[PDB]
Amino acid sequence: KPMVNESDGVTHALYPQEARLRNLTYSSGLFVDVKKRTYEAIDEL
Amino acid sequence: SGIVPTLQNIVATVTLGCRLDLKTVALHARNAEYNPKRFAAVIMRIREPKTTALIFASGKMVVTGAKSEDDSKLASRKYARIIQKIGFAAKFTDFKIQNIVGSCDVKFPIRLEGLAFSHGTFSSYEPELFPGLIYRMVKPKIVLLIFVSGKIVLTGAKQREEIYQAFEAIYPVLSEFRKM
Amino acid sequence: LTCPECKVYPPKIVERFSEGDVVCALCGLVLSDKLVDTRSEWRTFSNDDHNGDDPSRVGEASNPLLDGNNLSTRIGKGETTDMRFTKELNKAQGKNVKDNEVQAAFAKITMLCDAAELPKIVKDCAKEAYKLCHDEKTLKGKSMESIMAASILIGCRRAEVARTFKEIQSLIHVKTKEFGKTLNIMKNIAQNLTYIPRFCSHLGLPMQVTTSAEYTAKKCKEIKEIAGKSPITIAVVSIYLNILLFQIPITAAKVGQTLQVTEGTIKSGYKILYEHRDKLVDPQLIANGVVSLDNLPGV
RNA sequence: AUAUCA
Ligand SMILES: [Mg+2]
Ligand SMILES: [Zn+2]
Repeated sequence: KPMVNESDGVTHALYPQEARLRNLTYSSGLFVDVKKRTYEAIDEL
Repeated sequence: SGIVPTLQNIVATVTLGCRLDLKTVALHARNAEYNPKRFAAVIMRIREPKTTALIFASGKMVVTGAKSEDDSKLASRKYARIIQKIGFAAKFTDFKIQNIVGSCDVKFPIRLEGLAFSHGTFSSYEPELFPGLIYRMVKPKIVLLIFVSGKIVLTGAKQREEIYQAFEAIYPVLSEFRKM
Repeated sequence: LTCPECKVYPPKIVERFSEGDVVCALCGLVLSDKLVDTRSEWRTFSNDDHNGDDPSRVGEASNPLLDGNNLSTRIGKGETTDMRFTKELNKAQGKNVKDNEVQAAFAKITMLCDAAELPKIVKDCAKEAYKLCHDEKTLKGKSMESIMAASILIGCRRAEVARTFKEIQSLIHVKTKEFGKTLNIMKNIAQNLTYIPRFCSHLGLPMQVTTSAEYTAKKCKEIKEIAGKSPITIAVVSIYLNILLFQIPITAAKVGQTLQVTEGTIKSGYKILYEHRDKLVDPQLIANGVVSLDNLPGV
């Protein structure tokens, strides 16, 4: 859901009215599952 | 007042004047350590005065651990005699004290943040990095570590009077920033 | 300007912008007639015109404080352009180009602030701290990834953006004692309340808990109950006291995890403060569930 | 730069 990252670290919900008054952006966070695999061969498998 | 700082450690240098074979030195000394791979010096020790010497191949030697200037020169002459006894053409020369450390207790807590703000150009205080305030005195040029407890450390002195001078100079300041 | 007719030391003069005149308020003599609109004149340098249609837009704004005075355009694609001449004239700019490239260490600071969630005012202080100390003989040969890691805490310590040194140890990199000495040779050229918002948020506590912890921690310091413990520990301990006092509790393990402190250490501060728990709490704190001052763990 | 006015 839409959130805001204030100057003092704290993140909290953000309603449309607070956005319009404090000139913020009514945006929410995008999160993606990332995986990092590793493989190796000697001088095909 | 009434408090006078106690000397805690004296560091000195001595030139033996001749090259040394460290394996030989380490082998013949009664209380020696020598691991070339870790540090390039024989770490020799004597019981009286209780000290530690760092002996190099160049013949230079660092003597540390003494609590008095007398003890420093005494222990230094002793280390030199050991080298002679082992067989090298060593000579006791250039004895010079390079660093003197002192400490005392003022018996009251100190407001380090206030002191750091007031004496900002000489002070350095980052309690999360190290709990004591580092005070860099101009005259004499001595470094003091000041703690909330009232314990004080003075270092960087070449002569005993400088330790005494610095404390005399700092005492009024410590008093101004007391807690009780 | 001063009126040639009157001459009184505080020269009372008005800028009648609307009539485009500069008048002496006393005698009324006009002291200047040519007068220019600075707002609209500044609109010609910093506009909204990115397309290129505005005939008024004729210049560009620069930053003489940060990049000195390096005026330089860039060869790029236009409407009628062959992709050949762009390459040649750009391959020709390569032979004319070291320190004019160390400005890409600003791109290292900008990408670090944005990875640390830092404001636009902090980057510009970190970039000015880095420009005035990266070529110093007083820094000589310090770890080059730990002198820009130290100039970010220098920029944060003026812009009032709470960032512990262990918070920048997580970013990059930092060798602790290495970027701690470098943070002092440049300096020659946090508190309990700082962490409380973030730690509490991660903790998932209410505003009520945060405020009380914040009040206790300050009082703890004011009281000087914790002689020299690190502020982070104090804060984590205070959070423990307040939270335990309220309904939604958090354990030492959970508080320590968020604060990045160890339970044993939180225990250490906590027990020191506990004795004066009464003095510590906000006055209109409402202990709930079953946790009154008497009942607090005391651990 | 968009919107708009006769
Ligand atoms: Mg008409
Ligand atoms: Zn006039």
